[PDB]
Amino acid sequence: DPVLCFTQYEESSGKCKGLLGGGVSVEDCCLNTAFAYQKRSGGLCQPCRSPRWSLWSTWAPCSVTCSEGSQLRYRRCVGWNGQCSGKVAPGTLEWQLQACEDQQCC
Amino acid sequence: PNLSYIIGKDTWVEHWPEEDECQDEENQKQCQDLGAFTESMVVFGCPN
Amino acid sequence: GVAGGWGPWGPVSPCPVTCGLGQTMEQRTCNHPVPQHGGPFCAGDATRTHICNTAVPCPVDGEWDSWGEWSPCIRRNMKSISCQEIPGQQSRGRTCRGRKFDGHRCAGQQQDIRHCYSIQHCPLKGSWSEWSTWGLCMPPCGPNPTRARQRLCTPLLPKYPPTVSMVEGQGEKNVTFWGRPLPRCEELQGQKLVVEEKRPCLHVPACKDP
Ligand SMILES: *[C@@H]1O[C@H](CO[C@H]2O[C@@H](C)[C@@H](O)[C@@H](O)[C@@H]2O)[C@@H](O[C@@H]2O[C@H](CO)[C@@H](O)[C@H](O)[C@H]2NC(C)=O)[C@H](O)[C@H]1NC(C)=O
Ligand SMILES: *[C@@H]1O[C@@H](C)[C@@H](O)[C@@H](O[C@@H]2O[C@H](CO)[C@@H](O)[C@H](O)[C@H]2O)[C@@H]1O
Ligand SMILES: *[C@@H]1O[C@@H](C)[C@@H](O)[C@@H](O[C@@H]2O[C@H](CO)[C@@H](O)[C@H](O)[C@H]2O)[C@@H]1O
Ligand SMILES: *[C@H]1O[C@H](CO)[C@@H](O)[C@H](O)[C@@H]1O
Ligand SMILES: *[C@H]1O[C@H](CO)[C@@H](O)[C@H](O)[C@@H]1O
Ligand SMILES: *[C@H]1O[C@H](CO)[C@@H](O)[C@H](O)[C@@H]1O
Ligand SMILES: *[C@H]1O[C@H](CO)[C@@H](O)[C@H](O)[C@@H]1O
Ligand SMILES: *[C@H]1O[C@H](CO)[C@@H](O)[C@H](O)[C@@H]1O
Ligand SMILES: *[C@H]1O[C@H](CO)[C@@H](O)[C@H](O)[C@@H]1O
Ligand SMILES: *[C@H]1O[C@H](CO)[C@@H](O)[C@H](O)[C@@H]1O
Ligand SMILES: *[C@H]1O[C@H](CO)[C@@H](O)[C@H](O)[C@@H]1O
Ligand SMILES: *[C@H]1O[C@H](CO)[C@@H](O)[C@H](O)[C@@H]1O
Ligand SMILES: [Mg+2]
Repeated sequence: DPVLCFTQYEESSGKCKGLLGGGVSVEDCCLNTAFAYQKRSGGLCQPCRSPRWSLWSTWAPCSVTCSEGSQLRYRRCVGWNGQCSGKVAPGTLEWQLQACEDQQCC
Repeated sequence: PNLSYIIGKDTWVEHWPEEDECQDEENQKQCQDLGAFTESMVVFGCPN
Repeated sequence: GVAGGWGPWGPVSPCPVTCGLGQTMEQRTCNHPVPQHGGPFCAGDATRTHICNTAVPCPVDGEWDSWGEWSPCIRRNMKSISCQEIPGQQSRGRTCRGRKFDGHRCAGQQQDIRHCYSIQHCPLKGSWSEWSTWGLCMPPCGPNPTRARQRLCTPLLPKYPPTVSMVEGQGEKNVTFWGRPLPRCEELQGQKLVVEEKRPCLHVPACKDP
C-alpha cells in the first residue's frame, strides 16, 4: 500500500517534516532509514529508523484547582522495523501519573 | 641512539586492531581483553 | 492587460541519490506570453517534483546499549576481599547494536573498570531511612491508581579510605562499594527490611489520544 514519504522526522514533536511526495511503497521509502512516512495527513508520523522513545511531554493541568489532584504526561514510541524498550511497538503510548496540588486548601 | 630490537624466540607479538576493526564480535572480545591487560598491569603491578 | 502562460517543460533532472528514494524536478518558465501591464500570473506552478526509486538498499550507525552489571569486586591473586580493607576492581561491558549497511561503528570504550570495596553478604549495622519521595501513581490509566513511599533498613557503610593513590603515572581512582549487604536493624512495624505505605491518587484523569 502506497504512503506519503517524508524526508525528515522531527522527533521533538513527532511531526512529519519535509514532504518528498506520495504514491510510493513503504519498503522503498524506508530504504533510507532517516526518512519517515504517514498515511495522508491524518497524523501518526513514523520515522524509518530504529524505534526509540520520544521525550516526556509536559504535565497536563491538574485535574482540580482545589487540594490534591492528579496530572498525566505521555511518551510515544516512534520508529520503524523493531521495538522500543519493553517490547513496545511503534506508536504505542506510555504514561506517568503524578499527584499535583494547585491550591493546598479549598 | 642506534638501538634496534631483534625479534627472537623470547619475543612475543600479537596484533591489536584499531577502533573501527574492533567491532567484529570476535575482535570485540580481543579489544576487551587487550584493554583489561592494559589497565591491570599499570595499576596493580605484581605480587611476585 | 496581457494574459501570461507557461512555456515548455525543460529536461528532467537525474536521480540525485544512488540509494533508496530521491527527488527529481522539472522546471518551466512563463517566458513566451509573459504578463504585461498587469494581467494574471501564468496560473499554477512552474516547478514539478517527482520521486525516483533506485530500488537498492542503503546506512545506520550503531548505538551503545546500556552498561551491563558490574563484575564481582576481586583482587588479583587473592581470595575474597569481602568485609576487608582491600580495594579491588571490577569491569563492565557494553554492546554495539543497530549498525547496518556499512554504518559508522560505535565510538567510545566498550569496557569500563573502577575500583571497589567488597561488602557482598557482609554483616553490618543499619538505621531506618526517612520516608522516600512519593512514587508514581500506578497503574496509570488503570483502575484506582495509588502512590507508594517507603522506609528501608539502610546499612551503615564502613569508614574506609575512599581514594587510593597509586604511582606509575600518579593515578588516583575512586572506590565504590559493591554488593548486597545484610543490614541489621531493630524491627519497626513487624518488618526488618522495608516498610512502605500506599495512598490513592485523587481525581485521576482519563488517558486519551494526544
Ligand atoms: C572521582 O572523584 C573525582 C573527585 O570529585 C569527587 O571526589 C570525591 C572524593 C568527593 O570529594 C566528591 O565530593 C568529589 O566531587 C570526580 O571528579 C570531579 O571532581 C569535581 C571536584 O569536586 C566534582 O565537582 C565533580 O562532580 C567530579 N566529577 C566529574 C567532573 O565528573 C570524578 O568524576 C570521580 N569519578 C571518576 C571516575 O574519576
Ligand atoms: C478552581 O479554583 C478553586 C478555588 C475552586 O473554585 C475550584 O472549583 C471547585 O469548588 C468546589 C467547592 O466549591 C471544590 O469542592 C472543588 O474541589 C473545586 O474543583 C476551581 O476548579
Ligand atoms: C551511491 O551508491 C550506494 C551504493 C551508496 O553507497 C550511496 O551512499 C549513500 O548516498 C546517500 C546520499 O546520496 C546517503 O543518504 C547515504 O547516507 C549514503 O550512504 C551512494 O551515494
Ligand atoms: C522523560 O524523563 C526523563 C526526563 O525527565 C528522561 O528520561 C527523558 O527526557 C524522558 O523523555
Ligand atoms: C511538569 O511539571 C512541572 C510544571 O508543573 C515542570 O517540571 C514541567 O513542565 C513538567 O512537564
Ligand atoms: C500553464 O499550465 C497549464 C498547462 O500546462 C495551463 O493551466 C495553462 O496553459 C498555463 O499557461
Ligand atoms: C510540460 O508538461 C507537459 C508535457 O509533459 C505539457 O503540459 C507542456 O508541454 C509543458 O511544457
Ligand atoms: C553506562 O554508564 C552510564 C550509566 O551508569 C551512562 O554513561 C550510560 O547509560 C552508559 O550506557
Ligand atoms: C554496578 O554497580 C552498582 C551495583 O553495585 C549499580 O550501579 C549497577 O548494578 C552497576 O552495574
Ligand atoms: C530504625 O528505627 C528507630 C529510629 O527511628 C531505631 O530503632 C533504629 O534507628 C532503627 O534503625
Ligand atoms: C516520614 O514521615 C514524617 C515526615 O512526613 C517524619 O516522621 C519523617 O520525615 C519520616 O521519614
Ligand atoms: C509525597 O507527598 C508530598 C509531595 O506531594 C510530600 O509530603 C513528599 O514529597 C512525599 O514524598
Ligand atoms: Mg619478589
